[PDB]
Amino acid sequence: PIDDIVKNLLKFVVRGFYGGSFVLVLDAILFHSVLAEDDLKQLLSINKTELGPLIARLRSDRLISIHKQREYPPNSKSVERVYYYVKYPHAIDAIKWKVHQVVQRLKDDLDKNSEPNGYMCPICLTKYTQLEAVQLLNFDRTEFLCSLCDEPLVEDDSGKKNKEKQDKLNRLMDQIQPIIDSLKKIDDSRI
Amino acid sequence: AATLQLGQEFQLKQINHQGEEEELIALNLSEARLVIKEALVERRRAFKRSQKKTREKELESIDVLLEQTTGGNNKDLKNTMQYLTNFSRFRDQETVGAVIQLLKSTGLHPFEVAQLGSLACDTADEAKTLIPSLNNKISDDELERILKELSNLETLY
Amino acid sequence: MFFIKDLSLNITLHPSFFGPRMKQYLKTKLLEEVEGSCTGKFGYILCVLDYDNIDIQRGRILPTDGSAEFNVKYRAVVFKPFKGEVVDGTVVSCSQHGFEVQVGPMKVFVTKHLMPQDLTFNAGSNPPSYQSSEDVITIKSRIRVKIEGCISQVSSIHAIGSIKEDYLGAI
Ligand SMILES: [Zn+2]
Repeated sequence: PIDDIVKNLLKFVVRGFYGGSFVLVLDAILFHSVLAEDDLKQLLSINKTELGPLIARLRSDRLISIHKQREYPPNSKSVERVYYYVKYPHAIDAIKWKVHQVVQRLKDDLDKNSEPNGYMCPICLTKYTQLEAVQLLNFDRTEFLCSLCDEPLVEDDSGKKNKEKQDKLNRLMDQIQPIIDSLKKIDDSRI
Repeated sequence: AATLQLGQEFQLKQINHQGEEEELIALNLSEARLVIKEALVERRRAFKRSQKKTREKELESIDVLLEQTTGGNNKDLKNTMQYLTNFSRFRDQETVGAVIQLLKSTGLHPFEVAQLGSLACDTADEAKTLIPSLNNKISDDELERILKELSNLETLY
Repeated sequence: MFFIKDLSLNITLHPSFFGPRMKQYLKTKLLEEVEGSCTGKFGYILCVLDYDNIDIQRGRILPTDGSAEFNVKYRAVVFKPFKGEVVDGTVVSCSQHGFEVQVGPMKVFVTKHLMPQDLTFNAGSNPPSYQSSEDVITIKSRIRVKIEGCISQVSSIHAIGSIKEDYLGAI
């Protein structure tokens, strides 16, 4: 049902923004509900160092939880397993807001390339504010000269990079398109 | 900024040089020219005293006269006088005095009362677009009330 | 913006002027250097009221230079810009990216990004004016200028005006 879509939900984040092996760690969580780290090390034949941070990416993004599988074997030795638990509802929390902010960020570069803010004297290697500007424009002048070069400036943050960001915005929506409603598909049940 | 955010030198407690608290005093284009020329009257009054032992022309022809009275290098003061005559729209000081008495009745902070006198508008909304200070401090209807009263007094001299 | 202000000044009086008539030169210098001057702290000091009753209390002789130091308190009127404020004005000269509106004693500049898009610049025009969809705004044109930025530099205040908003451009 819905939780199965949550099972498949994290696959979207894992197989898109990460490498191929990252789902191989996630797949093992769905493979065994109590996923022993020592076993998952053997399953993909990756050493202790190579498998370590892979769980952390699933842990940090609220996708997995390495549950401290402390238990007492027959030998009475310090037995510990990083049981990669699947915290399904909390991983939803991580994917939900991460889609939220990135749409804003790509918008930000658009507005910045539509409102020139500063100036620059590329001859004297000096950038100017408009207030800096209004100090060296002469009443006999139409562009604010400099004080080290006594030369006009250039407008800063013009609109030649404006069109760059819209593709990033459009690529953001078209690539996050599979993810947005996949969260809302789960959020219908809120489980 | 223009939202009643003024520095220490422009607080309400303008201590006079006698050392006591007093209200901040601001001037609009309803008193500035009518006080400057008056003060110039005193200036020329002493200037000849100790020496013994429309509105447009009344502005500049007497501006040069007090340029004789003053040090004359203050032609930027003359620019201010010109700016006044072009955009200061009161006369017969009792006129503006009734205006100011009304604005004292308004219970408005002196900055706002100066805002009203300086500006010549038609509606409360025009004021709210120019004076974000004056948007709700009184009924917008009362804003238009006093704007219309000004328009009644809004006679070019 | 205009204000009646009570200002205090410290004036140095060189010894040669130590006549019985020191206050003469004193008030003289006061006027000669206060009326119509710019301060980063009070704005252009327009005119001084009560030329007679000025507190001139007592000199101090600097330990060297023997010049007396006087602390004059006096009451006058100043013109001070403020950000976001609405004023009238008139241009003086032109700029490729805006125009400098002489708001009375001071000149307020409006920049290219500070104007509405329909207000475009014509360099060919004489004087090169700024042409909106409805307004051609020239040197003597009356512009409703809104004070956006102000420079508080001592002796020199610079103001940033803009007509991008409504009720602006021609008054
Ligand atoms: Zn340079």
